[PDB]
Amino acid sequence: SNNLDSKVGGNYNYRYRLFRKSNLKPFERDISTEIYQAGSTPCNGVQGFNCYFPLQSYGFQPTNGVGYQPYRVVVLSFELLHAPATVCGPKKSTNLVKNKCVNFNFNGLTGTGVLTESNKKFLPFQQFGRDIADTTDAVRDPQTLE
Amino acid sequence: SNNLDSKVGGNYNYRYRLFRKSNLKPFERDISTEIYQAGSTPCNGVQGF
Amino acid sequence: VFNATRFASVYAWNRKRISNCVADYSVLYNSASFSTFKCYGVSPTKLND
Amino acid sequence: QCVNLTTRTQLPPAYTNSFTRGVYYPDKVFRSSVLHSTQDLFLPFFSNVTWFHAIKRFDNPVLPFNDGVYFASTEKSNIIRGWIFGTTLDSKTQSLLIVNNATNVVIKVCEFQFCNDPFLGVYYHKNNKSWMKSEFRVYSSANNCTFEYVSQPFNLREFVFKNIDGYFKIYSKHTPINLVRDLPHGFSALEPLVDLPIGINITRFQTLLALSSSGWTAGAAAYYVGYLQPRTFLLKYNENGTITDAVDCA
Ligand SMILES: *[C@@H]1O[C@H](CO)[C@@H](O[C@@H]2O[C@H](CO)[C@@H](O)[C@H](O)[C@H]2NC(C)=O)[C@H](O)[C@H]1NC(C)=O
Ligand SMILES: *[C@@H]1O[C@H](CO)[C@@H](O[C@@H]2O[C@H](CO)[C@@H](O)[C@H](O)[C@H]2NC(C)=O)[C@H](O)[C@H]1NC(C)=O
Ligand SMILES: *[C@@H]1O[C@H](CO)[C@@H](O[C@@H]2O[C@H](CO)[C@@H](O)[C@H](O)[C@H]2NC(C)=O)[C@H](O)[C@H]1NC(C)=O
Ligand SMILES: *[C@@H]1O[C@H](CO)[C@@H](O[C@@H]2O[C@H](CO)[C@@H](O)[C@H](O)[C@H]2NC(C)=O)[C@H](O)[C@H]1NC(C)=O
Ligand SMILES: *[C@@H]1O[C@H](CO)[C@@H](O[C@@H]2O[C@H](CO)[C@@H](O)[C@H](O)[C@H]2NC(C)=O)[C@H](O)[C@H]1NC(C)=O
Ligand SMILES: *[C@@H]1O[C@H](CO)[C@@H](O)[C@H](O)[C@H]1NC(C)=O
Ligand SMILES: *[C@@H]1O[C@H](CO)[C@@H](O)[C@H](O)[C@H]1NC(C)=O
Ligand SMILES: *[C@@H]1O[C@H](CO)[C@@H](O)[C@H](O)[C@H]1NC(C)=O
Repeated sequence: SNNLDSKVGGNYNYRYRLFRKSNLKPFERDISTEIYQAGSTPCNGVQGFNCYFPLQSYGFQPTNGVGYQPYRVVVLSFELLHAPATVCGPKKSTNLVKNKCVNFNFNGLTGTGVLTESNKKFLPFQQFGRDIADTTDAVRDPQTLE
Repeated sequence: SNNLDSKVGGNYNYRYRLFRKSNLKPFERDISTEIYQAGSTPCNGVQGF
Repeated sequence: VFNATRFASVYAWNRKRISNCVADYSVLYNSASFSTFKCYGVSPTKLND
Repeated sequence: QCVNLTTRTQLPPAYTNSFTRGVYYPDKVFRSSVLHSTQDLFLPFFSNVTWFHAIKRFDNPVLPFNDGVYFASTEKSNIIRGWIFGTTLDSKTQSLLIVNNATNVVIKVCEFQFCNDPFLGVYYHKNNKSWMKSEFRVYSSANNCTFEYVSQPFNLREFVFKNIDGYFKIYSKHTPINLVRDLPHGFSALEPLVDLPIGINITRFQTLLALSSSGWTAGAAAYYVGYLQPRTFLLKYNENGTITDAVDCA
């Protein structure tokens, strides 16, 4: 992202954590600006010997080398499969042929048949018809509702 | 077979197949080495991104 | 998420939550705008599945 | 904000006879002029539904939530306005908030720190001769959110709630009887309106009612709670494929 995130004098708005009392844990977030103790000495006040401010700013410049240039990160993270499923992959659809024999699928109602324009009316919440034998005999199109 | 085959720096002399268009058929052998295309692109010649 | 105005600083990193929607990446992995996309336990192909 | 209006000492529980209710379309399947039988979680016919009031009175207990709930109110001034469903009710876990606010219906799931006595409050006709909302007195905090929906903004009211397999299915019917008092027997069914895949456990629920921090009038209303049970119902569909009559087999 050198063409975005670099600034000719250095984009010091962007920052990291240069110092810490121990190496941090997976997905931890730390906002501390309290002065670090690099020796055995108790650092007190705004500066001192072995006192360091734990943050630092990047010198991101459009003239930096391919490496010292800035690079955006999005981690698409998700924990998985210990609840119901509230985000899923795309489910592409194709055009709706009629008066031909087909392997149909509607919302995951996979089946085989000839499809024809029903004169049955459904109340709005219903997706499929069954019959007297409690076998399926009809379905609503989830796109162009008929 | 470690005391027969395994060098200090390791036997790389044994290999397995990590990429393939399709799962192979029973008792089929594959001598292919043509570059697998994970990307949507074609990828002619020995190598590519 | 990607084409957002400005990004967050890594001392302070943004966490954005997502729900109730469908994740088409067809305008995402098939775009050469990213110099690095790696998944660490699924195929980027299989994600739409 | 969050306030204790703890004045009403608990009294003894009231009851009535749920003659022919809690029939709902069990699944989204069209069927017609056909008598389909099914075991599902249904309100047992003629059962002792537990009965509650606001008047003087403002009854709002943390009831059990076990094997699904039928809920209804007979109403004026839209007094019953949401329900707190959950399993600690104090942000030690998630819980589900359902609400009907004067701008919109909203449904949300977060680690809510609820009030000891959670409610919503509105000034009564005062000074400007308009009514208006002001006291949202249900929770103090919300930290870890999972689900958050808000509707596009803006009697007898019947509802069924099932938290089965981490899907919260809501069925309902708004049927405006002008009959002035009895719980009117005669037949109809609930359609499903919404399903939320929340995955949380629920063990208890409480209803929300519309009320300087203390001393007030509770607008008069009556509401009823009956838990569903596994039974087997024979369901008569008519030509249109509405559920037009039923038999509770037991
Ligand atoms: C997604 O679904 C809706 C149907 O619910 C499609 O909108 C319909 O488009 C047709 C054809 O132009 C109109 O006759 C309907 O009146 C539209 N319905 C609504 C709700 O306005 C929408 O176009 C679909 N998208 C795709 C890509 O198929
Ligand atoms: C509302 O009243 C309840 C009691 O009626 C208060 O709960 C008490 O909280 C104190 C600490 O403030 C505890 O020591 C008591 O054991 C609790 N008693 C009971 C019966 O709950 C509660 O704090 C009050 N809430 C507010 C906001 O004042
Ligand atoms: C009803 O609840 C909703 C959700 O909290 C409130 O909507 C928010 O209102 C403010 C001011 O209009 C907006 O900035 C927010 O963006 C709204 N949130 C959402 C998710 O749209 C609404 O104001 C509440 N109304 C009443 C009277 O309580
Ligand atoms: C919301 O969830 C986060 C993450 O599970 C909780 O943060 C944890 O807090 C506990 C207790 O302080 C710590 O032991 C963990 O190290 C924290 N985990 C992380 C990754 O931050 C947070 O406490 C939860 N909040 C509520 C109200 O439940
Ligand atoms: C099934 O529902 C339809 C729709 O309400 C009913 O048909 C209507 O009946 C009236 C009175 O004869 C007619 O004026 C309307 O034009 C009809 N509408 C349609 C779409 O046909 C029908 O009578 C109902 N049947 C049953 C047994 O419930
Ligand atoms: C209903 O409650 C009454 C008490 O008022 C009791 O005598 C009766 O047996 C109960 N019936 C049922 C079906 O629970
Ligand atoms: C009604 O009174 C409140 C304060 O009591 C005031 O804030 C509000 O603006 C008034 N409404 C109108 C329409 O004047
Ligand atoms: C709910 O309780 C059951 C049984 O203890 C448990 O298996 C499940 O993981 C719990 N889920 C949540 C979200 O608490």
